[PDB]
Amino acid sequence: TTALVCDNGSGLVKAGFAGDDAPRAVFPSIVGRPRHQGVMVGMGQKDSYVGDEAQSKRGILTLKYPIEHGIITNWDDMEKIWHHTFYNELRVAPEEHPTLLTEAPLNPKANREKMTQIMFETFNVPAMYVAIQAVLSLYASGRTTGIVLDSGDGVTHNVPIYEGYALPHAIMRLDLAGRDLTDYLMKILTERGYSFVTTAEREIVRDIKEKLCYVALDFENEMATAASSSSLEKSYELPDGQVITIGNERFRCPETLFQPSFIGMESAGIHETTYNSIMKCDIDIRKDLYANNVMSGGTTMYPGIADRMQKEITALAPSTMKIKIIAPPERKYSVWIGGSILASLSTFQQMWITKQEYDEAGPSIVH
Amino acid sequence: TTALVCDNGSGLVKAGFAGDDAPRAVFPSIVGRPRHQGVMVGMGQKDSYVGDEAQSKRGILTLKYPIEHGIITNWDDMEKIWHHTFYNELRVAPEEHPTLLTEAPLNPKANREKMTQIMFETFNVPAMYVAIQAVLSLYASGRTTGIVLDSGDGVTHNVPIYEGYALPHAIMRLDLAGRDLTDYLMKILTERGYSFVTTAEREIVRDIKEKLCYVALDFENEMATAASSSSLEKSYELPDGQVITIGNERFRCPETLFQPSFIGMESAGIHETTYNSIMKCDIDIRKDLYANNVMSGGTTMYPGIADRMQKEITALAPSTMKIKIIAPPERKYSVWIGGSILASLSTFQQMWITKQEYDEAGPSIVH
Amino acid sequence: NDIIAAAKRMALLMAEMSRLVRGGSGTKRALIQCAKDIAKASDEVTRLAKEVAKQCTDKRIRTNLLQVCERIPTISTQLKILSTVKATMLGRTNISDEESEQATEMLVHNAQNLMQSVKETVREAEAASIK
Ligand SMILES: Nc1ncnc2c1ncn2[C@@H]1O[C@H](COP(=O)(O)OP(=O)(O)O)[C@@H](O)[C@H]1O
Ligand SMILES: Nc1ncnc2c1ncn2[C@@H]1O[C@H](COP(=O)(O)OP(=O)(O)O)[C@@H](O)[C@H]1O
Ligand SMILES: [Mg+2]
Ligand SMILES: [Mg+2]
Repeated sequence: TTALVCDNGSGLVKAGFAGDDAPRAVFPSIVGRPRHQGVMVGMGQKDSYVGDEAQSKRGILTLKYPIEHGIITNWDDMEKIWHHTFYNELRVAPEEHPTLLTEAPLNPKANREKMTQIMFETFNVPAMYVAIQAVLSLYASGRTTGIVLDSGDGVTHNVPIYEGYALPHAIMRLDLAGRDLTDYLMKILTERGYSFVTTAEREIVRDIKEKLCYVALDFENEMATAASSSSLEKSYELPDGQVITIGNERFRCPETLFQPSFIGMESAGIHETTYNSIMKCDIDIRKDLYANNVMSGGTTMYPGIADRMQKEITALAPSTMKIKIIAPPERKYSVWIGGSILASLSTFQQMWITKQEYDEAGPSIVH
Repeated sequence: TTALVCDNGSGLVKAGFAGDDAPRAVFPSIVGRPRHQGVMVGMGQKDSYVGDEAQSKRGILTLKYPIEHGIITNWDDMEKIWHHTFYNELRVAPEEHPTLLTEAPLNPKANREKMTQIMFETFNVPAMYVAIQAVLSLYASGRTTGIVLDSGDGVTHNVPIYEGYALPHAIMRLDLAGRDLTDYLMKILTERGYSFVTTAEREIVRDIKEKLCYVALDFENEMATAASSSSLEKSYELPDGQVITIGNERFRCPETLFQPSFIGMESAGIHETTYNSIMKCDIDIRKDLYANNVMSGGTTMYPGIADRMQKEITALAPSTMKIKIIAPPERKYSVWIGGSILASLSTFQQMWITKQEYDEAGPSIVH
Repeated sequence: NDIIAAAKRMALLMAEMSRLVRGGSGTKRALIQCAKDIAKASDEVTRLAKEVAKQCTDKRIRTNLLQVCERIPTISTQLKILSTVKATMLGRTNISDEESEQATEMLVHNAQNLMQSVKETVREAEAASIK
């Protein structure tokens, strides 16, 4: 009976049937072929390992994410992600359920077409809808107004929505975050002698990007107080027994979202893309875009937000204009809890793309 | 009928058909020509005596080990080793059954080709394969991961394998043990006033390396307790009834494999070469090279290891790291108990070098 | 489903093997027979997995099923060999308790690797049953 909410994550693909609580399967999507030769004999090994098992068996493979700058690198690896996930994890045939797939708000054509078209001929799905990850985060956050932040490794976005229509004249896409924040963290832990120069080993850095790093309330005074003797430096333990001590760089790295000067990229900070998109909308609507700023994605689970983001907007904003920042619990699953509301709803069952209608009509139905 | 596993030992060549218990024929490789004038006038005796008869008639021959530095002296003596084992021990011809032959992990090219090529034209086996002694010891150990130590008179080796791929950049070849441990024992047995400089008699020294030597837990402290008036001397008996009393030198000789400074050679000990192979492998794998340490070869059967090896590694290894170095009984036949599992299995029946391919393409792609 | 039936049979035998390896010198013959029985069940899983792979209608699932099941012969063969070794160490004239313990740990580890390969074979067999 029940439809399937399947999110084509930036990271971090999410899959689970429609409702009730939290996604059944979440996984990092990586494929890695084995660079070394086998001597055990058979061969008795897979040609390319998918995740979870390619994150439990690293350093004998060369890890390659299938989605690069929000577009699929080849559908040869992507279809294999799908096949592996549906059959030997979830244990489901795509012909059983009408499905729900996701894409990015601003993304190259024919990425949604090629996806929809290949997935219909390969997996033989009976009906489909393709939703942007940001729109679904509104329903998950219980509202229909606000600027939506879907921020993942490696594409963040800033989309303004007002009850209950989309404003096309103020849409911002940043490619600044988040895999370049990962790559930058790997360059400044290499700066303190913790070498992580290879593709697979970079994943351990990404896990240290989660837990240790935080957002400073005030940069200049945290830089002062870092020079002070009392420790802001934390000692991490590594799988080979090593002890890694990071401190100054610890609050510097997330600050990059406000300060792109750390990367050396000209692209405007989240501070300014938020402000500059609100102040590109019509005058009357600006009133209700303030205090409906809605965050999403796993990358917004840092300490120090939302009151850094709040204070920075409140500092640039007009007098006695109040900003509240809408932060859902467990933002990494926001999009999926969104998707569940959409594909379950009546009467929008007939705004899906069904296989019979699609055969005559072609991919013109998608857009 | 069944395939034949013949292991080209460093020592100590080992031979027996596929399974199921222990090798059929073992002997310490020696060929010896008769160095004294005959008065039996027939003469009616062998041209050069092989083992066992060359270990039954010491003092009338000049013993010559045909494999030194891991490379054979000539295939004129080697073919005679083979011919004697197959014909007057095993009682077989290789024409009937495919064979399995062994080699070293790192040696000069084209000595595996020349071996394979000569054995095909002389003994006319219908198919062949050549395996390194370390890989076979994985099957015998019951593991799919670990660093393999094949240590014989006179080439030891350190090969790391991870589930179940080889790590090429980390393979280490030491020419440090074991004929040099024999040679060092002869120089500090010269300290107790007996003459062993002659080639045949050198075998007796090798036997005192087996039985009498023991490995100290800590050198400096065993040297302390040696100074005590309570005896640390053990009385050995010599073939014509003489008594040699060794005490201090008994633990001095094996300590050489931890300290190459005793030889006065410059290569680094098992201590650091173990560590340096792990610390040239990728971070995620480094954890599981630890605790899968598998020793092998007859030269490692001292009871002073593995808890010496443990105490030395545990001092250099990081905090709270898994260390299990206890090795299987009867390590001298480890390789053979390995070989039996390999050559009996399918699919690898179809990974033998066949006579038709050998005639057509020669010894192409042997390693 | 005879792969699932064989896998559940193997799990019950592995529960009995768990009880036997905690015993003393009295579990010797039972331990050798248990390993022999586990190896017989693993050969049945391998034979059935190849048959299910033949009846499957997609090359990829068939290839993955063949990849995982081909390690079962080598590991089950190593279990039979390692059982012969452990048999010759139990009741031996001179043998160390530490060496006996390490042989038991190796045998349990090899059984765990066999069970893990069979667990993955079950996952691919379930997936193969879709097509
Ligand atoms: N506690 C955390 N702090 C910071 N980053 C986090 C945390 N938990 C997860 N992440 C990041 O979330 C990213 C996944 O983002 P995701 O929300 O899956 O993107 P998307 O919405 O576009 O699919 C990961 O790459 C990871 O670095
Ligand atoms: N109990 C023992 N203690 C120490 N050395 C031993 C013992 N028994 C045999 N050896 C040594 O083992 C050597 C043979 O090693 P071996 O395992 O045959 O090398 P390989 O694997 O490369 O053929 C002999 O030269 C002998 O001195
Ligand atoms: Mg997202
Ligand atoms: Mg050897």
